[PDB]
Amino acid sequence: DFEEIPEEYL
Amino acid sequence: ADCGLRPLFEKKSLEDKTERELLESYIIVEGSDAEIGMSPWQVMLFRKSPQELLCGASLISDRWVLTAAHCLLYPPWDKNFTENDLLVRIGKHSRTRYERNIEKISMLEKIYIHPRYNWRENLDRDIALMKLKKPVAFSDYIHPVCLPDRETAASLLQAGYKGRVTGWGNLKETWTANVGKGQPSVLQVVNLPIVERPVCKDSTRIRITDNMFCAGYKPDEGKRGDACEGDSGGPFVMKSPFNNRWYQMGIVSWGEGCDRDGKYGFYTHVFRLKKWIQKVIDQF
Ligand SMILES: N=C(N)NCCCC[C@H](NC(=O)[C@@H](Cc1ccc(O)cc1)NC(=O)[C@@H]1CCN1C(=O)[C@@H](CC1CCCCC1)NC(=O)[C@H]1CC[C@@H](CNC(=N)N)CC1)C(N)=O
Repeated sequence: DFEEIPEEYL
Repeated sequence: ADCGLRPLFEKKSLEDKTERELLESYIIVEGSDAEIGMSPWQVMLFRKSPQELLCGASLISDRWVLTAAHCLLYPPWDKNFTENDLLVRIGKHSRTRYERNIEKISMLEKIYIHPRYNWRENLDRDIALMKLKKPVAFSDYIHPVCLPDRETAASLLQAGYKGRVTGWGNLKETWTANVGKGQPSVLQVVNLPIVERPVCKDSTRIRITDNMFCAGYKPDEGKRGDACEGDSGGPFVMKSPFNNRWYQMGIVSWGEGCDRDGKYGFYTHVFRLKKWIQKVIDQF
């Protein structure tokens, strides 16, 4: 359901 | 110092669609779609993996985020999140989309939970602060809400006076998703009336403390609305008619069912815990 955020913050 | 004044509203002297409802009273289930920039202090506590929404929260400065303690620590549900487990998403409107160029994602530096938070019995002192690793940049969608002082709390925390609750929580108490109405596409808002302490107490068997207040409509009032799963940690605000600034009087804490007749939502009394907030911020 949740769109993929940029890996930069993961 | 510039808190409680939204870029897209107070700053340009525009009013949002329901703020007049609150002023008229001065002497999320069944809510509605929030306007853009209507709640610049709204924060989403986000779990790294599996990526999901943990709670609501609020921005009180460029480095501090306020929320409910039970959002981070709740032994009954085996909940005990640590700094790196989370992320704070600010400047959002859509629940699931990554709002490029508008939202800002922050990593947590340190969690501070109230030392006397009662998770064992009644969620007493359900409050927690989060310090961000780096300051967040204010914008049209990102701005801090103000924290109440003794006088402000005294004049606004009265039965009948309405407040505003926002969040991306469920639309209905009864388990539902994107198929039969359950999760909202965008931020939800609802204005609710503060309720008389005796009434709050008579609505439950749980022991109610002075660190909490309850809000919501009575069955006789016809109007509905309440927070729900996914909304905790979120802000309960009020617009001061004295200086036209938004103040966070409460924190979405707990209830017994969502939008139930004869029942009400309970919120953490922010002002009663301000000394603790100050100390933490001043000490760190
Ligand atoms: N994770 C789980 N295992 N279960 C999730 C249960 C969620 C219940 C739901 N809660 C929530 O959505 C959120 C946010 C909120 C705050 C105020 C408000 O007016 C509305 C929502 N907050 C919370 O999760 C906090 C931590 C425990 N919370 C509760 O609501 C408690 C209330 C008390 C718990 C003892 C210590 C003092 C506080 N109840 C619950 O989990 C129960 C929910 C359903 C039952 C009736 N349904 C049933 N099948 N038996 C009544 C109570 C709500 N409003 O009751």
